[PDB]
Amino acid sequence: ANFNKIFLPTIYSIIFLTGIVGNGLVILVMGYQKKLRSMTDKYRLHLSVADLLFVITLPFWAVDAVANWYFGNFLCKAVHVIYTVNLYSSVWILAFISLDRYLAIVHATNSQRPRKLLAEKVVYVGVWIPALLLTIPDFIFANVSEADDRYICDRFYPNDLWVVVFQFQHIMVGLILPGIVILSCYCIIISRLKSVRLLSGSREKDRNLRRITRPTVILILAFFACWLPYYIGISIDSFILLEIIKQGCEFENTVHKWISITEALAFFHCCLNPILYAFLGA
Amino acid sequence: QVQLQESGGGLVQAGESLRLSCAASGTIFRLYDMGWYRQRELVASITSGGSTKYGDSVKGRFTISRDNAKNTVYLQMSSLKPEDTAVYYCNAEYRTGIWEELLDGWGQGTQVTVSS
Ligand SMILES: c1cc(CN2CCCNCCNCCCNCC2)ccc1CN1CCCNCCNCCCNCC1
Ligand SMILES: CC(C)CCC[C@@H](C)[C@H]1CC[C@H]2[C@@H]3CC=C4C[C@@H](O)CC[C@]4(C)[C@H]3CC[C@]12C
Repeated sequence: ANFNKIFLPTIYSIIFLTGIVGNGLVILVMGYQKKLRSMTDKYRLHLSVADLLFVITLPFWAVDAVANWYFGNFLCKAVHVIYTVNLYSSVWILAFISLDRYLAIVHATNSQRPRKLLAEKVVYVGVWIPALLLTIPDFIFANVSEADDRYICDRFYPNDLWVVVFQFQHIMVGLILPGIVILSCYCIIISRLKSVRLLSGSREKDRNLRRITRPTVILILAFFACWLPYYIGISIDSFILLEIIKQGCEFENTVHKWISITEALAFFHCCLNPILYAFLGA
Repeated sequence: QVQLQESGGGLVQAGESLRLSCAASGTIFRLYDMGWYRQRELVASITSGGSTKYGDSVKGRFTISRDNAKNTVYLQMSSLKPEDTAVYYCNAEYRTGIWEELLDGWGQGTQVTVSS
């Protein structure tokens, strides 16, 4: 396992440096230098905060993958809580961006009130509070074992049924619910774009709408393209748990390697907003 | 970009029938409005939905048409008058992409002369 032992820390450190640099730059610029333009920038600020939290918690995972875990049960619980909060916050702030764009484009006459309220007093309730509440199993279950040699910092459910239940609800919520909301919103938006001669009532409003809309499409596509293979891997694993999939013992180790490598590569979602700012900031 | 041309002009006797043409080809994502002008005197313009907006001086006089397959617009002329001897400019509104703004266009021009 030398290949994995050398591969994991390098990726966890590259992502860590890039996340610190990009997310710190974005947060400083849009929090103190006042470069915020519209509601999409507020949503991207919230995304940057969540990604900064996860990037801060990454080095502990790097050290854990290198040799061992010398940090403690409290730090194990903290890193698990931070990871879950970041995941559920980002995957749904994306859906809030999609809803904002749908309201802006489809109903362009009187969207100011349900475009201002939905971001000024509803984003917290819709994103952070369910994200905080979903971390109660992290408090209950996240622990540090004392197996031979190494110390393991993972979640130890009493029985495998809860393992499959938690995997299914994670997949369900964080891939399907924003997935369906984004599908509906962007299908309607794209159907509007290809048909309406002139959105709103002036050419400048039309071009502003298109220019604001496109980066969010690119961001959502990149996010889902990064996160999808990990979900495929854990879906195959869960179907291995339930007595459906059964092949030779080589399949188990192949799936373990696939899921580990793909999670390492899917942690790249934290570096998307700074990259899009770099691409579209000339 | 896109290319638009005009044709159908020449020396024609009064009271004859002809059909002007204006074909657009190239990086076309969608054509929205296509019309003929004569400043900018709106004499005919057919939307993609067929809701034509004829001019006041040609009310009940000119007939317009459009072939979405060939991206062409046809102007059916009939009952020529000496006051109608002018040069017509093909005008069209197009778009080069989903995220691109509305781009206007113009044609080279066609001259129609009435014998006298
Ligand atoms: C998840 C699920 C799995 C699949 N299985 C698990 C048990 C069910 N499967 C039994 C039956 N399946 C037969 C083959 C199973 N092979 C894989 C085991 C493998 C890997 C992961 C992801 N991380 C990997 C650890 C390193 N991540 C660092 C950051 N992590 C932060 C928190 C996430 N911590 C979870 C663990
Ligand atoms: C439902 C779950 C399983 C998957 C969700 C994936 C969604 C969010 C992703 C995956 C593929 C994506 C689409 C891929 C291609 C296009 C065509 C482009 O011109 C506009 C964006 C659009 C329409 C994307 C919108 C977002 C999209 C539908």
